[PDB]
Amino acid sequence: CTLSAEDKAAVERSKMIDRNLREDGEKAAREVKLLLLGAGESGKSTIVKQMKTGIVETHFTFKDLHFKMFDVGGQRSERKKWIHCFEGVTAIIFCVALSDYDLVLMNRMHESMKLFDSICNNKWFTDTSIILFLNKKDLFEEKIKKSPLTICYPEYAGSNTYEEAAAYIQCQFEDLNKRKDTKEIYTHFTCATDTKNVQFVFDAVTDVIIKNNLKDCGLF
Amino acid sequence: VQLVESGGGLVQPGGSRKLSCSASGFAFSSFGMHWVRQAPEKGLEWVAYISSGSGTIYYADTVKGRFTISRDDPKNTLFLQMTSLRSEDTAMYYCVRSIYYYGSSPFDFWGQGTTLTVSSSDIVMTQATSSVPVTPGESVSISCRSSKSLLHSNGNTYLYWFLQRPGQSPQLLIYRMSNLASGVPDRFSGSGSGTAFTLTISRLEAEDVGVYYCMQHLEYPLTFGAGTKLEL
Amino acid sequence: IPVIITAVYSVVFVVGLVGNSLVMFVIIRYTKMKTATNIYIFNLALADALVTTTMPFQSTVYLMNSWPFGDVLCKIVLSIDYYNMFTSIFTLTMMSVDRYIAVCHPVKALDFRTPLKAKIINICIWLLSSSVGISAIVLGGTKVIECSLQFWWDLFMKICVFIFAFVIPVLIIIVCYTLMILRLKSVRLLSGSREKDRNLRRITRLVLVVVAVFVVCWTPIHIFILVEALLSSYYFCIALGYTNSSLNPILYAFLDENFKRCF
Amino acid sequence: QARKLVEQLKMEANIDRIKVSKAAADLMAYCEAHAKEDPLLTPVPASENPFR
Amino acid sequence: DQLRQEAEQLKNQIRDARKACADATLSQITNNIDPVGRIQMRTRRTLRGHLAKIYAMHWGTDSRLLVSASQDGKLIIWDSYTTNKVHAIPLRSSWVMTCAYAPSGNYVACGGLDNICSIYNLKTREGNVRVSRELAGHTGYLSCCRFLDDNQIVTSSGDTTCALWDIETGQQTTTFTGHTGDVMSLSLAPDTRLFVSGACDASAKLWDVREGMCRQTFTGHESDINAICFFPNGNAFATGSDDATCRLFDLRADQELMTYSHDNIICGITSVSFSKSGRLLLAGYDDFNCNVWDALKADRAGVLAGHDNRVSCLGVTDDGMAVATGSWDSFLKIWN
Ligand SMILES: CN(C(=O)Cc1ccc(Cl)c(Cl)c1)[C@@H]1CCCC[C@H]1N1CCCC1
Repeated sequence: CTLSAEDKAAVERSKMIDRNLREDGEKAAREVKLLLLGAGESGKSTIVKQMKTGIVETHFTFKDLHFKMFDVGGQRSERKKWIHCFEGVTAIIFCVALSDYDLVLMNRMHESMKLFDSICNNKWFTDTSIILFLNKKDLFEEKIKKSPLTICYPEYAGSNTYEEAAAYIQCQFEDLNKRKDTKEIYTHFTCATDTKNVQFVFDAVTDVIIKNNLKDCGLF
Repeated sequence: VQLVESGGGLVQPGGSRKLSCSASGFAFSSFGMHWVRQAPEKGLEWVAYISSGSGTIYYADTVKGRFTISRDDPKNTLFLQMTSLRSEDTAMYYCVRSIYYYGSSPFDFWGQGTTLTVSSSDIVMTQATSSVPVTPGESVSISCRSSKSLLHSNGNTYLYWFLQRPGQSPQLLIYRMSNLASGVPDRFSGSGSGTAFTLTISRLEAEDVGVYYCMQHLEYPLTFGAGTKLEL
Repeated sequence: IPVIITAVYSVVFVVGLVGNSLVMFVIIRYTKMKTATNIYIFNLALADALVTTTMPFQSTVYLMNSWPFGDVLCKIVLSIDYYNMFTSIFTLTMMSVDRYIAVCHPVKALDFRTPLKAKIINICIWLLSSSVGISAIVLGGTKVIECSLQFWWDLFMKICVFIFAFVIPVLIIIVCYTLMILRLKSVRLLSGSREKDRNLRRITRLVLVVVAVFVVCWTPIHIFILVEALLSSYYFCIALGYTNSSLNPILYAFLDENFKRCF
Repeated sequence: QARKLVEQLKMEANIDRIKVSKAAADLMAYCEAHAKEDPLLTPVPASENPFR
Repeated sequence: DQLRQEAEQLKNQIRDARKACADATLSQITNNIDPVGRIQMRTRRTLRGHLAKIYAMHWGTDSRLLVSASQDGKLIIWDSYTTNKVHAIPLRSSWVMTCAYAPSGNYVACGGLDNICSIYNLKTREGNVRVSRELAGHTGYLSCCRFLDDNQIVTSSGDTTCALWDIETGQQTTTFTGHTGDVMSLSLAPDTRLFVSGACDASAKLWDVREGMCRQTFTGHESDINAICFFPNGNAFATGSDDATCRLFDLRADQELMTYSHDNIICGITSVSFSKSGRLLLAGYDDFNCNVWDALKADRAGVLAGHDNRVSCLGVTDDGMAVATGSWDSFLKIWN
């Protein structure tokens, strides 16, 4: 074996470490990583609360699937220098408050729109699916009754009803998906008193997993 | 870190007994473990070895096929089952921890020892000196000879020095010639050239008086050396 | 006619050997052996290469109409032929089951479709085929001299081979692939716009091509075996089986998403 | 904020500097005086290579 | 108003002094000697076991053990000679972009998106590696960390700030605040009396550890500086930036001397390192391979091709025996 007893025992220790590392890395491959993004007033404290310094990590489970959410809103530094850490990620959960179409911090809805445009067309997320949440739909319904949507979009030219306005906002957000041939956007309307977003995230992640292992199997 | 041994006692010849050592104070699962025995009046003699995860089990040719070593990692315990106890198996047994990686210090901690009395290719390590008369404050050199060269291809010289004080378990001073252990005073020094080794003490107090043993870890069965008593 | 069929045999043997060797080289050098798909592809290619290696012996037997190799070579050749055929068929079935589990049960496939589990699956497949080969080598004697199994027992062996090499694997492959295609149809990303529909149709075309190749290249020889139990046609049918074994890697590599992306 | 930047700029300005030729010669001399002890510059024989 | 004009005048004065000090160019002086013919380093060792992108590696002072940080929350200590894992430390937060090896060898340090520098004691009375200190005083992500000694460590963060801590108490004894962009790299001097730090504002600031204030500022880049390294002499340093350019700044001359760039390379540089003599400048580019430049002639001496993704980290031994390159493909490679 051209090795000493001590060297052979060191090799054995390295093999045990290798076994533990393989077990750990196979345990981490069955977990779903979701990157949570949004604006300050977009609303993601409710989303984190419902489906349950430095960055925050949330762990939960749903239908024998383990989900990790990475809330990185606290990192008030250059996003270009730490976003590539999330390059390999199952999905991006993007929260937007659709009730702030008239709010001003520069409209808040516009700030969310440019943030979504920057994140969706990022070079590191050229194929990462996005789960779009539009929060505070009751507040938007109350607001649209009095104040028209034309405050944010002068070229709206549509009915001043909650359904049409919400559909227009969703279409405006989804139109930012440049090259919509490799990635999907799973838009969803939520509320504070509404527990169905976990199932929506689960379905989107299931579709993402099916696509991922279709690529893995070489069928695509 | 402590290793408390249990078992022993008076056993009729031809019987069987199980020695159990409980480890408390360190990460037991990451340490290989040894059973090393000492006759009631003679020096140390290695008995058994079990690796981390029980992936490697060795016995001495004096006991191979008759002894069985094992470890309970979740319960943090080491076992040695002894079957067909001869009359030459009466001794005090020490359980020793030893971890093997680069720069490690094996045989660092020794157990308290459990006694066991039964009613009535190897590398030979030679310690010619015996009952050396010494006085405090002087410098004493203890010599040692090996039947085979302990120096290896990688450059290590697997020569270990142990000090056994009267009424106490042996303790590690040098875990490879010229490698001083942890918690050992700087006076102790080790040197060697091939098969001849020397442990030097530039100044000695009354505490470092006892039997000095030499062990080889080049290849199994890990032959010890005869004692070198120091008299005050 | 004998010259044409012999040239066909040489062509299919050469093509199968070259394609199988290229497939193992690509799965070993061009890309890493990660994921279960690469391991399954490599094992199937190895089995098909074994079949292509034992084909020229059958070609020479047809050419000379006698067995000159003797019993010592006959035993090992027959055993390795059965071994290679069963390994290839079982590997194809296991790949079909792997794809079905990947698509229709994704949460379970997260903790099932690890490369290690693929290794144990392949080892079990090769061990079962080795058991079949041992059962053949026990009775694989020799007694114009024709090499065959020496022992109504031959009828039972033929029926067992037909049931365990054509019927069950074809049924499993068809069921798994049909369920997989239905689930893909139900998927939002696959059944979307024109490009997504085109991708779904391409996947369906690939699956149908695989199943049709297997069925159309394995049915006639088994039909001949069952009919004669209850000389040019026999060798043509066995050549069709050899063509199945040889061209399975060709379609598996040339019509692979990973291979197309790499090349 | 402006005062701190002005003070820092003033401190940086009142710094002694040497000619670029002198610093270039210093780097050149350092590179020449340690060329023998540089395994990456010229590969060592496999006998003395710990990685082989 | 008047303060801005005074600052502009001071900047013009500094530029004029630097221009006056530009007696010649290092390229002109180095044109009179033979360059390195062709550096050819093969992969002597390949360390595998990381199951994510490797973001930082650091050699030991004995230059046999090396620590490596990866995004699977793993800090692996490798025996480079025999390719075995001495230790595998699991990190509390898997988002780590830096790792350091103590010069004594008893400690390692790591940090990242948790804004904390964690110190792990390698040599315990037990058989494990445990975290000793959690230095948490930064407001941004930790980009680098370097042990001054067993009890002093300097960390640069993304809050445009460096700090010098006391590991015994955990309180940052000194704070270095002069940067406008996020600090991305660190490099201790050979005598460990002062250091350099490059930031996202295309500026490299040399700070003095003892006094605690910025000593010099260098500006020659166009984009963020992702990597900085100190020349073995200690009177120069090299910065690798996002415009596919390395720049050699001097200390006493206070101006850039050489610009390592090529029209064939348009990708950023993630790491830089120097040979023992300082003749070779090794830079880990984004084009999946490292480049070895003749630091005196700005000639690309060689390419360390062999990685299948971006080369994030890259180091050189203290005896100059080997060059370790980590990469996003989860494999470390020792070259010689
Ligand atoms: C024909 N056959 C044999 O095992 C007999 C036999 C073998 C070798 C030689 Cl050289 C000769 Cl003459 C005869 C098997 C079993 C029936 C169907 C498939 C056949 N093969 C299995 C893979 C492809 C061909």
